[PDB]
Amino acid sequence: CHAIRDAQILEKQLIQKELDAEEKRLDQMMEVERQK
Amino acid sequence: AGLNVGNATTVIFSKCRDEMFVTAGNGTIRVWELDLPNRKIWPTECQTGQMKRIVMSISMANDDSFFYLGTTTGDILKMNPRTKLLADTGPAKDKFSLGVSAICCLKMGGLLVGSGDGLLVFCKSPSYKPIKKIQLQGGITSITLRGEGHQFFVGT
Amino acid sequence: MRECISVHVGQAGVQIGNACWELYCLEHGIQPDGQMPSDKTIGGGDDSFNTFFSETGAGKHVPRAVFVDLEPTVIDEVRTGTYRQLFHPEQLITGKEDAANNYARGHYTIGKELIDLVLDRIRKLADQCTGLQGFLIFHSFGGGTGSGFTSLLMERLSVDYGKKSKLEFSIYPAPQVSTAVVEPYNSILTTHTTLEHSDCAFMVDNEAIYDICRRNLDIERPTYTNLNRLIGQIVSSITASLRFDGALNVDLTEFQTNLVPYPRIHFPLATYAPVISAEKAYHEQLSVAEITNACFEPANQMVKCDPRHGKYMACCLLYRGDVVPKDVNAAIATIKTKRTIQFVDWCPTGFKVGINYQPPTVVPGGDLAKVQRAVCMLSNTTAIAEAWARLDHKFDLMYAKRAFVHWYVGEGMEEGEFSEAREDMAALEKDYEEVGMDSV
Amino acid sequence: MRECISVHVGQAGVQIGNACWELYCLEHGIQPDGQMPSDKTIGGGDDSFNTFFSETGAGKHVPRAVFVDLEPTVIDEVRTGTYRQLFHPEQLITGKEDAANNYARGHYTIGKELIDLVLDRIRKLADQCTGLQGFLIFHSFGGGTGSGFTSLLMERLSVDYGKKSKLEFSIYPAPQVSTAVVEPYNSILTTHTTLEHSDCAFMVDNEAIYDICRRNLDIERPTYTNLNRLIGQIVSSITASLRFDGALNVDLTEFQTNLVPYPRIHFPLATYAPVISAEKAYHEQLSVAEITNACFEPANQMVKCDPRHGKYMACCLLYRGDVVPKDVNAAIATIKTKRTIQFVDWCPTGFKVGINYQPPTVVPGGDLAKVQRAVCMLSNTTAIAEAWARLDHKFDLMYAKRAFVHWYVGEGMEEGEFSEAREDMAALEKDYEEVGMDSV
Amino acid sequence: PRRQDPKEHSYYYRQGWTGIIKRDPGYNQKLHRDDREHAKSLGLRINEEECERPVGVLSSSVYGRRIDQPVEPLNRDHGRAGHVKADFYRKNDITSIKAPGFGHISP
Ligand SMILES: Nc1nc2c(ncn2[C@@H]2O[C@H](COP(=O)(O)OP(=O)(O)OP(=O)(O)O)[C@@H](O)[C@H]2O)c(=O)[nH]1
Ligand SMILES: Nc1nc2c(ncn2[C@@H]2O[C@H](COP(=O)(O)OP(=O)(O)OP(=O)(O)O)[C@@H](O)[C@H]2O)c(=O)[nH]1
Ligand SMILES: [Mg+2]
Ligand SMILES: [Mg+2]
Repeated sequence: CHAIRDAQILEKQLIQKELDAEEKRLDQMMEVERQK
Repeated sequence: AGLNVGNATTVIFSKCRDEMFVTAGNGTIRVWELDLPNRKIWPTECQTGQMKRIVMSISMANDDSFFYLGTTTGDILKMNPRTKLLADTGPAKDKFSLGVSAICCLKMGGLLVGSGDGLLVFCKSPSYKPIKKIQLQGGITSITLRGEGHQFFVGT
Repeated sequence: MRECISVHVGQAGVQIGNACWELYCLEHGIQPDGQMPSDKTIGGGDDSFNTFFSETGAGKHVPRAVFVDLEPTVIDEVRTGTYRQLFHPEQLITGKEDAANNYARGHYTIGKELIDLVLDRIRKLADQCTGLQGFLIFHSFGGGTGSGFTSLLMERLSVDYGKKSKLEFSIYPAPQVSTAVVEPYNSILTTHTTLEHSDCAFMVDNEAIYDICRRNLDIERPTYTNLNRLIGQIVSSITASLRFDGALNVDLTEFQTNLVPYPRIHFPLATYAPVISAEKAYHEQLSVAEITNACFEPANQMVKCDPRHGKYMACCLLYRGDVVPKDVNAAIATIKTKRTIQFVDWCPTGFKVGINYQPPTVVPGGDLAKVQRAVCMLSNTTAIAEAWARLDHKFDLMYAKRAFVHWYVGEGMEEGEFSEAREDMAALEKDYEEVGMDSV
Repeated sequence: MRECISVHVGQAGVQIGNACWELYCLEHGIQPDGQMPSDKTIGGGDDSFNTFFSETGAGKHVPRAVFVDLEPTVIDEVRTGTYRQLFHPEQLITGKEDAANNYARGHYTIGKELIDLVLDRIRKLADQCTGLQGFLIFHSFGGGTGSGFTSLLMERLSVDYGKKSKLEFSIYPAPQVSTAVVEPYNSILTTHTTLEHSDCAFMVDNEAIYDICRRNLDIERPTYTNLNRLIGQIVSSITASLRFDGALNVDLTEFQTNLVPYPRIHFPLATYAPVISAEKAYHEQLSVAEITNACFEPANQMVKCDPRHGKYMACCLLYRGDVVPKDVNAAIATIKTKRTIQFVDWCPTGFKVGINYQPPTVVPGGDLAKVQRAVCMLSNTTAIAEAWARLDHKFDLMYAKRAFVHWYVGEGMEEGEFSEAREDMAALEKDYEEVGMDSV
Repeated sequence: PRRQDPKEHSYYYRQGWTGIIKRDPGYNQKLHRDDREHAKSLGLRINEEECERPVGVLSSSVYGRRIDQPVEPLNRDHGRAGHVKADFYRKNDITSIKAPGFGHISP
């Protein structure tokens, strides 16, 4: 039980990590559109 | 085996590790092919005309040409695994006894064919006619080869 | 030693011929050179090729066919196609001056000038035969060299060859789509040529297969080449017991003593069950229960007829491929329970089966997928009389004010023949509602 | 093991079915290509798929389902999605025009254009089924075809298939939040067919699910995907005993007679107990009592209707995982002795316990932490009558001014049916307040 | 005409089509008409183009992204394997009135 529940956090981390990596670029995107 | 046909009791491999071949006591001559990535096998029933037979022994050539059958009728069936068809039937007349229970294809175009009586026969491909006959006691169940084939040991 | 001769007459018949002979060569292992290589030979001989082909010593198998059409363009395509070294040079009888759509052109002018030539090559082909069991005919029911030209053959084959099963595979004019404006007219004028000088007549429409390859094969916007192959698969299922091996081989006279109830009621239907496409074939089980059920659905009939508007009189189920004979009787028992297939008072059994042991063969570049299990359902129903009646109505309108008659009575005949051909149709209909009445 | 097909109708129903069939194929082992990586020979053949899957021979397992939506956007995304090889193209029936959030063009005008094709395709699945138990129909009460086309299915499946346990998984609209404006109309005009030929109408509103995801599952800003994953685990205990073994195996016909006391009263709730996220899953022990207690609690329910202001009449409690029977019947005993949870006098018995041996499989990327002992409760209480009453107030307000009617009547629907659905709801509300008085 | 600064200048993770820098008469067999070349999304590779992105643009591809990262090895023990239909019913041999024959080694 402790095994893949430990894995489950690491997947939830990876979902939120890349969702943040998604939203950081969209911040960088809407910046560059405004920069022009 | 198919649902229309019966049950299979023999297996053999080939000179490439993807072919696997089964015969039956009910005629399920099927040349399979192995498909590791999808983890499945793919059969192909071999057409032999209207010759439904009962066969109990398999041997193949050393250069993966043709596979050889020994039937209960006393008939050597040679068929192609590359066109899935028959090539040559056995002795026309003077057929064997209680069915051929052991076949061992040599490195040549020949074959040591046994019987249910002990009539070990070395015959060639086109006629399947005896060349040198010696009667063994007991029905021949195993024909091995000592490698090169000069000293073949027959079990009954 | 069970031969059949195919007589492809007219434009469509040769066009069906180029699709059917493509299929026949595959099944029996014949290359377009007419040769069978050693690799695709069952050890020794096979004997399953002589029904449609014939050996000529050197190793050349020639078709047992007669291609005749009164213009060169279609036949010259066969002479200059891939099968130029398959068909014999004399069995491609041509002549010039096409019978531009007119039954009179067939049965008066350009028909008698060529009819002695075609019957000689039929005589030569049927003298090489040992076990000739029928005359397969492929005409068009709309044109001049179709309904018109085959009207000479069947009225001369019947007096010459006498007792032989004359099976017809033809193209009937569709309910709403039609190429020529003379099509309904030239379909009832050939009914004095298919009711008496014939044995059977496999009706096929145009609109039906257009919907078949629209809802099963997903080949919307098709052409004739696709349609003629599916009709070609029908013949290959009917004439399959004569060549291959199986459990119940239904021979051609086996076929007709079980199909044709009354001497004049002989117009059956046709369905091929696995008309599935390629990507949808893997996405199906394709067992015997549903393919037998897929024959009786009113959307897979090869002629635009509702089968639920009539009564199935005689039926026959020619299974092709790996079919165990238990599950057919289970499939028959289901269709005996469903109310929508009402049979008749006078036939308690009403089912013939044929179990072949060869899977269908796919054209290399075709649409029908590798199915290892088929059945061809041929049904004599009372529901084909409305397909008769629909073209009767198209006739009476264009008859009444005499129109497109001067082209037709002009090249040699009498005005009277219209009424007797119409009366023959009316007598053809009168039997069909008569046979489909319950008796007390 | 027996079979059950699942007819998903509506944008909601197929998106619930997107999360359902993702869970379904994971439990058995079918990959998105449609093939199982282990064969039936390897495993001592496990026909657990048969309830929702059907083999074709090449190992191509098949969802026993029919996705239908009359507008082509939410069905083309599953013919282009990752599960595009798994489904069948004929199963994914779609139309051209929208129902446009209108009952009239779901049942009368637009719905008749595809009612033939779906009823043929239900027949294709039903024929190859041998033990077809129930129709698991997924839809939402607050839209178009989910309000429309499903009503035409409910009438047609009862005339065709009769007694075959027409269950119904449904999405009720919420008290306060709503994604439509015309939603009160098409939520009580379709409940005619719900209190007609439908034997167990499972209920979920969207609003309660958001609260579960926030409180228990600890995600703010939830989307519609997490709301559908909860529904998928609801089915997977309802169809767990049909697929996996257990101590007290409970069939789909068992559910009805253990939950419907009277023929009108057939509306259960649904509650999944151990629905917590992984970070607070190391934290709680989660044996058996806290989850038996969990479904019996207000802030774990899946419908915005509190059971405390109402009386229970039937409650089947389905368990999965490592559930030991003594732990149940002690948890049964301790919760039957609580005053706030009231049971009506004509149910002295209490609960229907169902024990299963398969722990719930977690969806990778899903929220729900794995629990080795789970509960899916299907209650039946008088407290659902306030859920019917809140839209009754909302319907009566925007019908007395005759608002948003010219979209309805001008689309093939009579005005009189509106008043008929008005009196029909009064009867059902009068029935629920009637069945819950204590006669003394 | 957007010349599309490379990669990280779109909401779709793509550079875009290079495009065309004669129309052959083709009677092909999959689509309704000739002027709707992408009617049933034949030629549209939207799933494969969504598998190169981290996060897909449609809010329906989230069903089935992490399916190839299994978190749980499936415990395939408590199943419903059919034994009465598979160990009672034989296929076809009629063995009971057949001889033991070739290879009938008994325990
Ligand atoms: N399925 C199918 N139908 C065809 C084909 N060719 C013609 N037809 C149909 O048959 C009908 C009759 O046309 P033809 O085949 O030309 O008949 P015909 O007797 O050869 O006509 P003529 O050559 O002018 O004398 C047409 O209206 C078509 O609908 C074909 O290749 N396949
Ligand atoms: N459970 C669940 N319900 C949903 C979901 N999406 C929408 N709904 C509900 O469904 C209702 C509308 O969806 P549908 O009934 O499917 O609408 P529709 O079938 O597309 O109607 P038309 O576009 O007119 O054909 C909304 O009021 C929501 O409450 C979902 O993803 N899950
Ligand atoms: Mg012509
Ligand atoms: Mg929609």
